[PDB]
Amino acid sequence: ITAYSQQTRGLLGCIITSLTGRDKNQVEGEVQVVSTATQSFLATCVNGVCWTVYHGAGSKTLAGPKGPITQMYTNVDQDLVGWQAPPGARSLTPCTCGSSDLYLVTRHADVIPVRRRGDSRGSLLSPRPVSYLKGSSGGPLLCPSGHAVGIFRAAVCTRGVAKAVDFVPVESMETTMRSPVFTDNSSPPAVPQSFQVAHLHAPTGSGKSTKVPAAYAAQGYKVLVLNPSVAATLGFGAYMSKAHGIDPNIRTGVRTITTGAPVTYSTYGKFLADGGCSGGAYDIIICDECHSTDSTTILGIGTVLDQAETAGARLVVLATATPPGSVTVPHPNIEEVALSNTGEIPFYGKAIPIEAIRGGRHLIFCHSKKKCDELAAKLSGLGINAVAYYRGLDVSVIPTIGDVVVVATDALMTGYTGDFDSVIDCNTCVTQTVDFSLDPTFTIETTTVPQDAVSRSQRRGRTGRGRRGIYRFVTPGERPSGMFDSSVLCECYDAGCAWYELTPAETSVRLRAYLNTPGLPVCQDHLEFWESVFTGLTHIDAHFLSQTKQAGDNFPYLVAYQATVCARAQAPPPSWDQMWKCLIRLKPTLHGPTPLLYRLGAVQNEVTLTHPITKYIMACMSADLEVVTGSVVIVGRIILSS
Amino acid sequence: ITAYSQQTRGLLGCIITSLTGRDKNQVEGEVQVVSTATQSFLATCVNGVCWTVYHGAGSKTLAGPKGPITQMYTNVDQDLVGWQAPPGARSLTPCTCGSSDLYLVTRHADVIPVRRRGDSRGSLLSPRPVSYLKGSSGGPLLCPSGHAVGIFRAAVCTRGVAKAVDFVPVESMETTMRSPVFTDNSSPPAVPQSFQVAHLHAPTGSGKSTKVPAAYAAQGYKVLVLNPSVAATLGFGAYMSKAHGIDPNIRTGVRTITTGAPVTYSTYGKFLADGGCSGGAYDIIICDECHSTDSTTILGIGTVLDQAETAGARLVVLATATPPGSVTVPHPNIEEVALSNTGEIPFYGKAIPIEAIRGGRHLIFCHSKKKCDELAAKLSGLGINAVAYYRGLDVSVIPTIGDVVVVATDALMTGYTGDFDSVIDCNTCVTQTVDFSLDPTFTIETTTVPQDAVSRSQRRGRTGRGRRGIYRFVTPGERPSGMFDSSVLCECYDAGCAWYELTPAETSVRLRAYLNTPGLPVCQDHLEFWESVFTGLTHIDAHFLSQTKQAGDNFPYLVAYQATVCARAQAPPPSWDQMWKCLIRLKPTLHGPTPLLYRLGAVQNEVTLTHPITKYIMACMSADLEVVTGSVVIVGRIILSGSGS
Ligand SMILES: Nc1cccc2cn[nH]c12
Repeated sequence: ITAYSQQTRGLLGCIITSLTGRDKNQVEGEVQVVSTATQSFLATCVNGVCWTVYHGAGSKTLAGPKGPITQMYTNVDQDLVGWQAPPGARSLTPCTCGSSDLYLVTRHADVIPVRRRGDSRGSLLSPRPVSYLKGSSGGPLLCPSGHAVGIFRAAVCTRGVAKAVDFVPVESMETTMRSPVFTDNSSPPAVPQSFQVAHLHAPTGSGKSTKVPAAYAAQGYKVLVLNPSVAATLGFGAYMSKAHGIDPNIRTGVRTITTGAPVTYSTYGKFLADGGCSGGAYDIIICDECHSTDSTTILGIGTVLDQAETAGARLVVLATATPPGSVTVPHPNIEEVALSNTGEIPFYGKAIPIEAIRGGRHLIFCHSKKKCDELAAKLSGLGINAVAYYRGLDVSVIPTIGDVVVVATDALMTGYTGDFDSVIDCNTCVTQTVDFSLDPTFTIETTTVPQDAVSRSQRRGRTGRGRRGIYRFVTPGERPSGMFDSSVLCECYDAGCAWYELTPAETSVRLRAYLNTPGLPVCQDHLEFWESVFTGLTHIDAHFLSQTKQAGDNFPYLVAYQATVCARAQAPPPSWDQMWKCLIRLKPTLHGPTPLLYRLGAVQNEVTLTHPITKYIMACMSADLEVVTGSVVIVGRIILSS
Repeated sequence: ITAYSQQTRGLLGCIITSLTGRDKNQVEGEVQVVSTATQSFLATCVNGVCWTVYHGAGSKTLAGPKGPITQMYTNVDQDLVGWQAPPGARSLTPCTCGSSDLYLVTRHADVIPVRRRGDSRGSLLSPRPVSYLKGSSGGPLLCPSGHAVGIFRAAVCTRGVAKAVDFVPVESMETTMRSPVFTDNSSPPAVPQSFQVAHLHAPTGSGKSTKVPAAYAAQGYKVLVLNPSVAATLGFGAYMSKAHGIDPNIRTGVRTITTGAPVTYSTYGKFLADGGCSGGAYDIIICDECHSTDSTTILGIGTVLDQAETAGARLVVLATATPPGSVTVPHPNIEEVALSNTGEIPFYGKAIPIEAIRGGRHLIFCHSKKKCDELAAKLSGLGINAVAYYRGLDVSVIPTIGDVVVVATDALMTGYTGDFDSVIDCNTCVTQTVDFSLDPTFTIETTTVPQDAVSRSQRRGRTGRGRRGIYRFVTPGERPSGMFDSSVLCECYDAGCAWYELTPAETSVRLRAYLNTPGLPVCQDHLEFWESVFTGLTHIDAHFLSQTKQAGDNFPYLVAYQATVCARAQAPPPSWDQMWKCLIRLKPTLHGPTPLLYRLGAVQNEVTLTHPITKYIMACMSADLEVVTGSVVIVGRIILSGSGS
């Protein structure tokens, strides 16, 4: 086997073709070079199906001869998507009597020898920089006779150097082919004789956590409904009294009510604080909004999946309206209008006409609190009754009745339950991302990114609830849904340690149950890595943890812990911004460089790497770390010949 | 002073406008958000001129109402370009009363306060990560009255955090509108009465290396001609004694001839090996190919400029056909044919048709050693006479002579002087960049990037010399000419230590003369930093140095030094790549983690950071480090407030 590449499109063609969805050029080759606006990667045809990775393609259509081809297969768990190959497209054929000598074809048309080590793994005969494999996701692993064994999806790394590859095996594709593309998940399942995890995909208004738990209780079962929102959990208790004549148990941090009833509503956080499942307590457990990828929900759901069976439950329902891989569809009640540039109010490069928001109750989503304060002011500058809401502020600042423009972050989503006449959406969110930067250890960085379909649908769903609404937007873009960053795993161990008195080992068991359960949001498996680093964080200063807990910023454990190390070396923190405010009083005694454990923000002080905890975390970085490497458009091909 | 942004084009419109060069949207506001295909940055209108940074725009045209607007001003040394603003567009105007409280407008419409600290520097009241400043190049620094003080060009960094900003002062924009828009430099300068540096920009064949120095020696001056290429240098000497009747002195490694004549032809390397200017010797030094950004040339030219006046010369001539900022333009003898996907031979995503290269003598430029060998091994399969040439092979592997298709890297253009029927250009090359990555120290990475105007020009220029030629290519366009990376500064210090017995302080004096001389290729001024690193690299093993020098690969001092530190700790090298072959002998005795000094490639072994030299280099990374932050197209704007703050 040998290979070379042929480019068939340039920038301009690729953008035009991506907008229209019409690709006229004939699909030749078996390995295609594909591209979205943000990324380029590979697609491989097998058994008449053009396959690639979910983390590159998302749920996007493939531009084709008669216009956009919508995906025939999507499996977020296998990181696999497929489109029916356009008429007259070659296919590699599956490899059955497989060799251990495989060849990986990259986007540079290189043919890299790989030695197979298991269903999904292969060692590179000669290790290479991970940068060299990027853009080759979705290309084939070939057995010696040129038949397909799988498609490449991730490199396995030691300190930035790829030594092994992870792939989606051909058999998994055949399983996905023989799976039903359409499955009915809209009705509540019947309670089985032995334990089952089941999925409920249904709009908000189906009664996922009002009607369906009502109905279960009527058949004699005890039901626990978990929700990420306090305001929503509290609110179910009133509604269920009015609407179904059940006064349920309510468990939040701010407020608990035990009536002895057969239905309990809890936060995930309060469920965690109470130590998880009581044996005997519940028959069914409904995990509502299980699309939610915040650390408390993930840890919470992970706890239910580890413990439920053994505490006597027979049914776990994983419930959401926006499951992984779902796409934003029209809402009959909601008119959608792109923002233009003619308007009095500037808003993320577009404009809001004052007429759109003068009078009425309206919600404008902003990515940051700084922008909420900004817009809430510029709107009082024009005589609108505006109010900012974000983490920290009390929800009471939002008037329950009367005109208002609420300028809010996603904190709104758990603080406040009401709806609005309209929603205006900046279409972006602030996210955290881990870089394995080895300078000295890892970095957690905050970025602004394009929203995904879950965020778009949750934001838009603040209007149109049983009455007509308007959704105005800055951009129609929408990144793939149902994935989250390894930094969310870090947060889970952080919270396990800071709040729920979980050991890292204990936290691993729960997260492992989450990862290994299909049909939930997905993430790189880095449990060992993160467990290993929290295990060495011993003897934290109780007093520092206390302040970082109460200040309520992110990574209270890792921050407090760095504080601890700095304070025991009478040394300053990475910097004097608010992150390290738990240390302001000790300032005048603190001198020299910072013994840096990791980077959670800008580091303005000089640093030393000689602290034994820094050396422990640096040793932790030698772990195997699996990293990944408008219509989708074919921009070239890789022609295959030994 | 407050600001907000307006987006006026998306991706599709932006590509269409960059190709047509026609933009009808009217130009509102003072501060435009502009884009190329690869980057995005700012551009600020002052006094009817729309200004931005050379490192962003290159010599590119701006899309305007009637079509592409050519640049009116191009000053590579100030990193400043300017297009005549369309009629009716708003401009800012200079600050009148000299405030020191400044405001930087970023591409995000943030306004950050800056304290003026010099003609072109100002410190950030709140130090910020450089990432937040990227793409704000070309933005204004405003005084409190909203008037223009300069444009932002770079951030001064300690360990990744911006603490100061560098800007092009509004004076330098007056200094620029107060001069002619066209200059000559097409003629050899007359010899002045006292020392002067002059530029000569003339086509190849002008006889810039043959005809002009003969003239100067006719007037009875001693002249030295420095060239990067040993082949070109022997070729000028051999050409002189024939078509000119002077047997010039020749100085090269392979061949040195002292005839006593008043013309001398040398490479920059032999000149450096000779200890530069031997006082009293020459009146005129011609520095040919002063566009070359190889380390030997930069160091030679720098030596000439530091030493020539004090050694009694009256004229230094900086000579090239492709000066910084120069655009490629059609050559009347050469027809340029875009390759397509149709052809028997796959070539960088495109294809070359056989008919196009079967008869005659042709040159195919490929980016690497391995692509040449593959493309030769293939072409000789199809049955053509194909030889590969690249660094480490003999110039004579080429025939003189028969039919031939030579498949070469850029090494060709120092090793070999002949030309061809057609040239096929992949239009990419290999470059080294440094990354201040703190993992633990710095990284020198090799990447394959798009060629620049100089490279296209010299590659094309191997066809159609006074006859006819065909130039075939994979891609149009160029990145800007006349800029080189900080890694090249590192190479000069390395070469100074390894080959030319220069201490780092001495190397700094030569490179400083080069940076400070205008009209030469430019680079970020990282002299103090690199000097510090090399000053700490003491007691190198002479045997390892001698092997890395002879093997001919890059950074032989940095490699030998890492090898030295490893051998002395009985530790393994970072990997067992070819780069570390001077340690192969010792492999069985070497154990444990490598004391890593810096990253020159993949590091596969475990690493320890406790070695004293590692810490010393880590400490050097606290130095102030200045980093930079189709038609150009306007894709948005930043509206500044009219009253109050
Ligand atoms: N589709 C996916 C994206 C990112 C990570 C993972 C892990 N399994 N599937 C994944």
